[PDB]
Amino acid sequence: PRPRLPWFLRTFAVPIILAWVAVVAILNTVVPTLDEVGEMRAVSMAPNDAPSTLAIKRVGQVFEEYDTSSSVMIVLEGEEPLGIEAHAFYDKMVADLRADTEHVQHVQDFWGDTLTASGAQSVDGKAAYVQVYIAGDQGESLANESVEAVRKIATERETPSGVKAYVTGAAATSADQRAEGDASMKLIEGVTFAVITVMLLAVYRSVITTLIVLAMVVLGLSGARGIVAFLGFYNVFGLTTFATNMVVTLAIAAATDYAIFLIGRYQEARRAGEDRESAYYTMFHGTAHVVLASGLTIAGATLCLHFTRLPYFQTMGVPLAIGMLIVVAAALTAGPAVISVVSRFGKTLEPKRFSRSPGWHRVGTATVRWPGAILVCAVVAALIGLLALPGYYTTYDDRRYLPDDVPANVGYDAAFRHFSQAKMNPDLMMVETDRDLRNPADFLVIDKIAKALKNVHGIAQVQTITRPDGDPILPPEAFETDDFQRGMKLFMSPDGHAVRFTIIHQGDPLTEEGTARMDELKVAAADAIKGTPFEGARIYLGGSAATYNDMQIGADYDLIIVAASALILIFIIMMVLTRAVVAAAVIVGTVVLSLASAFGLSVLLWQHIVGIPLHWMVLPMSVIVLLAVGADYNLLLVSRMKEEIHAGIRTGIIRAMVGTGAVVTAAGLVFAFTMASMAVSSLITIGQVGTTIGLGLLFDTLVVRSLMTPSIATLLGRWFWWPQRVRERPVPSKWPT
Amino acid sequence: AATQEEIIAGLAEIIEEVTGIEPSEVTPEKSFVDDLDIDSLSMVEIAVQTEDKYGVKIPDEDLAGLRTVGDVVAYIQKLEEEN
Ligand SMILES: CC(C)(COP(=O)(O)O)[C@@H](O)C(=O)NCCC(=O)NCCS
Repeated sequence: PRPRLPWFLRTFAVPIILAWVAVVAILNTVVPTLDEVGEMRAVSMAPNDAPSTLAIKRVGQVFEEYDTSSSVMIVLEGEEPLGIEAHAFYDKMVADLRADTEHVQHVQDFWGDTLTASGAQSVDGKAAYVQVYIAGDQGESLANESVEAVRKIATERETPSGVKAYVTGAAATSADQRAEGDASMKLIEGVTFAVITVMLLAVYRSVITTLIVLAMVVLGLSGARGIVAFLGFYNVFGLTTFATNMVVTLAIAAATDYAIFLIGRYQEARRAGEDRESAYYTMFHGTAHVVLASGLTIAGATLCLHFTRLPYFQTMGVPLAIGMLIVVAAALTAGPAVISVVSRFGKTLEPKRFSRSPGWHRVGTATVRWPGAILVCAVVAALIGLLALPGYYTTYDDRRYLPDDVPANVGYDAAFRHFSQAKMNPDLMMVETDRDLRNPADFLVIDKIAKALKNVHGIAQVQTITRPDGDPILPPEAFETDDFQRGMKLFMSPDGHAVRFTIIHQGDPLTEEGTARMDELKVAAADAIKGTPFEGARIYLGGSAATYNDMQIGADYDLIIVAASALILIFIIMMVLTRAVVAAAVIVGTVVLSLASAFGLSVLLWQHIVGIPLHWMVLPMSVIVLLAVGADYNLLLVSRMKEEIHAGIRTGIIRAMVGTGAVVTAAGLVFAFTMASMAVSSLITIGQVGTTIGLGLLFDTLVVRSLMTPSIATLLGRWFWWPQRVRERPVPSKWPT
Repeated sequence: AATQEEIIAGLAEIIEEVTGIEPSEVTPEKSFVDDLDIDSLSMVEIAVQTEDKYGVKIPDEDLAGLRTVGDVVAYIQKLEEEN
């Protein structure tokens, strides 16, 4: 009595395959490609409720000059000191920038105004910068469009001899990051397919079965990318470059892994002397639930990212889960159908090398005879990666994570060749009141606030109405001197209800010291306004330093919450399948332990060998996939253990090793190397996350599954399957005749 | 109380799974490391399966002492008669 589901798949293999390919083609043709959809559906880098963006937006609103929260800086560099022709060029550029109303919202002209010209010019006089407030929050499609428009306006124009204009800033860096990721996705896909083709030829030694698994991989990846593009195009969710890169790589990896699992079980059944129909049914009965649970675990683990706060991690959640579900559905339905329809034709899927697994016999014997020593060695090898924690540091500047020739990087280099980091990252603070603050009393109150901000350590200059160029400037005639009017216009609200300060740190503001100094300035301003008519006022502070402070605050929450959610959900799924609490706990805890080795290898390769420290994003993006895939491999091994345990513990384990040793090792290798294949991307952080996941899965395939979990199972014995009741060894059988 | 022939049949089945050597090649005279080219590790797998399926426990220390099939049967014969 064949089960109804594999029978249905086998009997209607051709209609199922045709329906799958038709649906995939419709998905991939109706909507634009994943590159275009990801470009249109780019999301803002920072949360909409972040204090920094809210402060910048409030400053723009009260001053009625812009509505955005992100700005870029146009740096003018010349071989000789800038003069009259450079000033005319700058004035024309500023006028043209202000002309583009839809993209450019406000241009803060400080160099042109003689009152604050000295602050916008380098001490060598060969450089000058202007802050331009582009439309759209950083990271959005509108922000990228505005960055492109500003770059075109500043660059594509006549220039004085020796004078060049560069556009830099966080928004430009994000735009170039997404551009580089989308450009490198094609190379990533090509290299990944070449690598998996070579390794499938190595592990199968047959071109036909390699083509079959490549067809399954193509179907799964096309379905995943098509459904993600279809849902993104209709604004179901946002997208990032990280989301698309992870979607395509994970789709390829999981499709290859499920194809490897199914074909390996089918070929083992054939090797055990079974006809094609019986072998197919055995393969389904032994692998369908395993691959279903693998897909469910990966999808749910990625979906756990949907409950974080940072937009870049939160956005990645749903698309990854949906792609994971679609690829596991394709592998579960089109997989067996393809396998049957191709095994019906000659020696198509028959095993090529009719060779046993001697080494897996040896390692199974070793792990069931001396579990303690092997377990101790494996635990030590997993924990040896923890000694790299003390030397682990993460940086937040994206300068080194992009190619040295992108326009953002060259603008960054030009700006830092003449200006300090504090100048290029000013911190903006304003005080909002309900009164007209154009009186001498309010004026020296503002002066006192500026002095209080200045007295805080680590602060270099404070620009305001009283100190237009960072230094103090009361004559009643001076209030209408045509210079105080301009200073008030540039530093005070049009209705005079708010006053703006431009705090410039002393040193590097983009660091934890800058984050502490932010609260220091907030406290200093609060103290300054105390006991004054400005007491009933609201204080807003923003800037690049504040934005990175918010990001730093978020990062720990994201890491902890995604790790905990993925852990709990994976453990729940393992309990549901294996029906054993201890086995599920072992499966989860083994990869939890291996995470240390994964992290150690990653920071050994990047921080020390390559020299580029790990980005702050790589670990949260990598832990989820590491846990999911490692738990999947352990689950496959444990399910085979449960299948073979009727012969008794300590021999069912050996049979599980010799049964799912080569296939699972090949799957782990292909997954690890296809994730490492993203190291070819121009965006360094994509390569970092890919290589981190690759090293972690390499360690999981080589150690935590071949040595850790079987030794744990042997040590626990009957208790490994608790609360299920199993015997340590079967009833002693009489010696056969 | 199992006879010598019955133990041979049980061992040969374990031999087939562990190594792949045909049951016919297994006779009490053939040596594990000279004739049957069975390494020490493969002997451990043999002991594990026999201890599980038949209950005869052979520790690691005594495993090196056994050299051919005959003394393995004698070891198993010794264990069952003591009972
Ligand atoms: C392993 C052995 C049976 C002798 O080694 P061998 O079987 O390779 O000839 C004996 O030294 C032993 O029992 N050692 C205890 C565990 C050990 O030494 N190594 C386990 C990892 S291979």
